[PDB]
Amino acid sequence: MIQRTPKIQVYSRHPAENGKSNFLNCYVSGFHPSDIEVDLLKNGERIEKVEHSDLSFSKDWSFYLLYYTEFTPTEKDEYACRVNHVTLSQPKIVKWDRDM
Amino acid sequence: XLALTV
Amino acid sequence: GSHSMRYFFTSVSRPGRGEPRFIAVGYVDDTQFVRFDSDAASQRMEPRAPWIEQEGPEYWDGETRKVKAHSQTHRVDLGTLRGYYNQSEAGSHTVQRMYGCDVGSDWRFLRGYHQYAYDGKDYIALKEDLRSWTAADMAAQTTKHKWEAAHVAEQLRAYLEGTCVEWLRRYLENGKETLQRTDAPKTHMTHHAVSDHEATLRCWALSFYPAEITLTWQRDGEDQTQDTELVETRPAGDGTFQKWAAVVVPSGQEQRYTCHVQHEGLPKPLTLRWE
Repeated sequence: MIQRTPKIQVYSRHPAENGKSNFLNCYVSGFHPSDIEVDLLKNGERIEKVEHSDLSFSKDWSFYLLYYTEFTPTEKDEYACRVNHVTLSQPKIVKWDRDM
Repeated sequence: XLALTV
Repeated sequence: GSHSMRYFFTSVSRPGRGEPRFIAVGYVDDTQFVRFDSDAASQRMEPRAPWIEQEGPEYWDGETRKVKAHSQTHRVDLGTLRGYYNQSEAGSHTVQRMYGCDVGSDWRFLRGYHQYAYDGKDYIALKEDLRSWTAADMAAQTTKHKWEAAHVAEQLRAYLEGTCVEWLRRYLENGKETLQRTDAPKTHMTHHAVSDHEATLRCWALSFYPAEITLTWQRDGEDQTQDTELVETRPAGDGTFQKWAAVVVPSGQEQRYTCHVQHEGLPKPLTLRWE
């Protein structure tokens, strides 16, 4: 059966500025089948107040989802997104890099 | 607003 | 400009763990406006855009009935598809369907669409004339024969040219502030050494709407398409989109490289430079 790997992007809604509230996004796109585990992490721990978009898909039938939470960036706190899917042999962690 | 089996 | 309305449906079997999970969403252009999820407590079609909230109870009641009926029909489809492909009871499979219409600048019907996939592959599609079908394999020919005998295309065509375009026009009027807007990308490029001999140049486009955009790198005017890392256009979460394109370049050569941004909100395509 067709399987397509999620393309995982972690980023903030607005340019990050320490002490200013913002939103942290983990966007997963291009995947198939739809069953997927996505967690946002703060200092390696699961964030609980996380929402996600309704399952939709692109012209090529592959699925996309946005996971998101309000956050206030600081100097020391490290953020990431952890994704597991049938195409990944282990859960994959993508770290937020604010200097891209 | 919305509008068959295969 | 041009506008589209699309409904997207996904049903996934989960044998011996309940009935199939069904999710439906509707969009105008790149803006979502409704959802239904079969696993959720409400069992209602729900608003997902501020401008659809004013629709009265007959809309919500009728759309909830229609979407539940779409769900039932995909439940039948999952059984039928497993039979057509001689697949076992146990494994999970996915049916997806999309339909909707495009209108031009005058908001008259332009094109109509109605397509199905099974397990991520094209299954059957209404062709551009709205009168005939493209079937992607032998199982989908069985469907084609049944849909031709049942005159499915004629019932679809009437929907796509009539009701679809009427409701799209209505939404464009009621949600005009959101839907008939263009937000031009705020663009810049960033520069970061990866070593003492190379640097990543990343071309950014932020806060734009609609999502369609083109970002390209040139080196002395020549396209660098094989050397470019282009990410998928992504939602900011506030109704706008973002995208970037990157190349890794020898340090010292930055001024040969230019980023080029095309978007319907820009009065002219932009060229960004390192000098």
